[PDB]
Amino acid sequence: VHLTPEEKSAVTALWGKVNVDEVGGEALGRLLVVYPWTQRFFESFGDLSTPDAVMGNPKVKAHGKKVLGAFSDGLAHLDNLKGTFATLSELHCDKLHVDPENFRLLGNVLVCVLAHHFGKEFTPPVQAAYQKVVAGVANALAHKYH
Amino acid sequence: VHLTPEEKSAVTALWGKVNVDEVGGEALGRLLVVYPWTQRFFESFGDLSTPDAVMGNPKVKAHGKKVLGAFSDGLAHLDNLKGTFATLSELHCDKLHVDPENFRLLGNVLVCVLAHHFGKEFTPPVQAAYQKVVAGVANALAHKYH
Amino acid sequence: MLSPADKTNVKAAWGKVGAHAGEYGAEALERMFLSFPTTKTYFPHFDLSHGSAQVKGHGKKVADALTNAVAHVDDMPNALSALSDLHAHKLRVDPVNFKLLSHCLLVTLAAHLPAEFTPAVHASLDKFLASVSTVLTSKAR
Amino acid sequence: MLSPADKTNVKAAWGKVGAHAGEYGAEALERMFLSFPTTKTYFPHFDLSHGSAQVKGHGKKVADALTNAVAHVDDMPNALSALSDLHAHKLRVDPVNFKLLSHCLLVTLAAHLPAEFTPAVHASLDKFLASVSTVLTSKAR
Ligand code: HEM
Ligand code: HEM
Ligand code: HEM
Ligand code: HEM
Repeated sequence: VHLTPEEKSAVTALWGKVNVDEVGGEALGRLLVVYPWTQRFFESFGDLSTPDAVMGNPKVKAHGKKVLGAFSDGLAHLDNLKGTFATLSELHCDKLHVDPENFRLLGNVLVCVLAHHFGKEFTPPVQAAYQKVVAGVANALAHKYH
Repeated sequence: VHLTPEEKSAVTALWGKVNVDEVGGEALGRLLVVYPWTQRFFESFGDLSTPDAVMGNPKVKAHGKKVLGAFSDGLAHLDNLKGTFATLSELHCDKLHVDPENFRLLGNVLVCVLAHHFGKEFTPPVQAAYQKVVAGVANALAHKYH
Repeated sequence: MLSPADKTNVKAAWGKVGAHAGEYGAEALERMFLSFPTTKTYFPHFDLSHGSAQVKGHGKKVADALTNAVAHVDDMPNALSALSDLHAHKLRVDPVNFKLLSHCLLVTLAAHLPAEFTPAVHASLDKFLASVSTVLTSKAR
Repeated sequence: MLSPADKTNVKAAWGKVGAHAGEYGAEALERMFLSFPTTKTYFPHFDLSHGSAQVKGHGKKVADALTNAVAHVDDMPNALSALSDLHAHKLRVDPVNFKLLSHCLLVTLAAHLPAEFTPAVHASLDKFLASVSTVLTSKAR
């Protein structure tokens, strides 16, 4: 993206404090709860009938951890996201058939989760840096669609 | 942009048949009519009260020609829309305060006008190429916003 | 909110589509798949090749529903309740895609109804497809 | 549409905002200006500096309007008619910008209501801001 050095440091500093397992589960769960249409891809996950059903679903939690793991890796290759995410992009398109707009929704949910978790530490400018990051990842993930 | 030589020829060839004067006046007028909030930037033009009043407004027509002229000149630089529109990007930002979302609206209006004009000739594949160009131009124009 | 003039304009334009609605339904989809390749994510089970019978058939289906909405321009919510349900609870299409199809339908109409696709009619049809979109995405959550 | 549940959720979280609405309104604007710079094109007449009184003042107005929407959760179209008219005819804000402020309002709330910002409340708040945005943009054309 367009990350100033000080934006890159701000991202990295905060990311250091994140429990990826936990934030992953929280972001994926909230996605399925706020934009229920996104549940379309997880019919094998079981009970997604209520908020508690979603948030506590062991399958949602595990998938969340998988997704945020892949995301954390992306954070180390902020220079080459498209490269980093190319095989995942191809997979989401050709095998999973996941509309890329889902990637932007997840990005927004993650920002809300980071705000939820960090409170005041998630300053206006720290958010502006993350906004750029989630956009970049979403773009990277959509790059191989055809 | 990410135009294939084939998509390139398609654009280029259709364009050579365009009457910039008429297409520009119609694209701009249709914009003011379909999305009335765009009229906020043209208070000084006069009567925009009715479709008929917009479509007839000479100030509208002449602005349409100037806009399509610049657009037309950009098609000669498809490999660097960013550098071609850098100064215009800053102007739209810094002097005109035009929301870049308008660039997108105009692009779609332009595609509707070309289809209207070329009927049969404006095939799905020719449209796909134009869609890439309008998106590319809007992106370049919004590029220096801060 | 469609004005009396809008409903008029829509009824007029659609009146001319007539026996070609199905063909236009089909061409709009074709234009969509080509221009906005992400929309294909919802049709993995279809043959998306040019002139595919699946696309043709679906084009018809979309057209007929638009026809039914024109006939009930006054009672859209009610006329398309079943379709709103299907899309909301079964298909689960992301709302952004409705804007893409709408634009492709406009383009298609422009290309085929030269005389009728005036600035006023363009505005009304845009508003119309927007209202149809709203109805189809209203029970999404 | 907002369910009874949504309504309870919204009154509850907004309840908690209380006397901080103004400050949170201001903060949401600031976050929006920094993340989505294009939104600044509507405020060329403002000092957009950190702690600008204009932003502070503007933040209070926005918060008061939301507070008013919560107060009339069963009659928002009417409770907000005036503001809808203003946005439609004077301000002429492009619709997409509403989604941007809504998102930033959500971020702000999240950042200040750790205990109340549950998944369920997040979902209700999102739907609420979407409803308010719909009203403010209903007469746009
Ligand atoms: C930050 C964006 C995302 C990243 C980095 C990501 C990453 C991953 C990874 C690493 C996998 C496992 C790949 C494999 O099975 O070989 C996966 C699978 C999957 N992802 Fe994504 N994902 C993201 C967003 C999304 C979103 C937003 C959705 C849908 C709403 C989604 C839907 C799926 C599905 C359905 C699977 C397969 C699940 C299964 O095992 O059945 N992903 N993703
Ligand atoms: C394809 C996209 C566009 C291009 C290439 C373009 C280009 C231009 C050019 C070449 C000028 C001449 C002014 C100068 O050089 O001093 C101009 C002015 C202007 N444009 Fe854009 N424009 C585009 C889209 C838009 C849109 C969509 C709007 C608003 C809806 C807009 C609003 C204006 C205004 C208000 C002016 C100043 C006119 C005046 O001085 O009276 N432009 N534009
Ligand atoms: C103008 C808005 C739309 C209208 C009026 C419309 C109408 C319809 C109709 C009439 C059907 C057939 C229902 C049946 O089989 O009984 C249908 C199915 C379907 N629609 Fe929608 N549609 C619209 C927008 C969309 C969009 C934007 C998408 C995705 C990008 C979409 C995806 C689907 C899919 C995947 C099916 C099922 C196709 C099949 O499996 O045969 N629709 N739609
Ligand atoms: C749902 C969210 C919104 C609410 C509740 C809201 C509410 C208001 C209110 C109460 C006012 C003051 C009216 C008065 O002077 O009495 C106002 C003005 C204004 N709003 Fe909105 N608004 C919203 C969204 C937006 C957005 C998204 C934008 C642009 C990005 C915007 C741009 C403006 C502008 C430019 C003014 C005039 C400010 C001034 O010059 O003092 N509004 N809004």
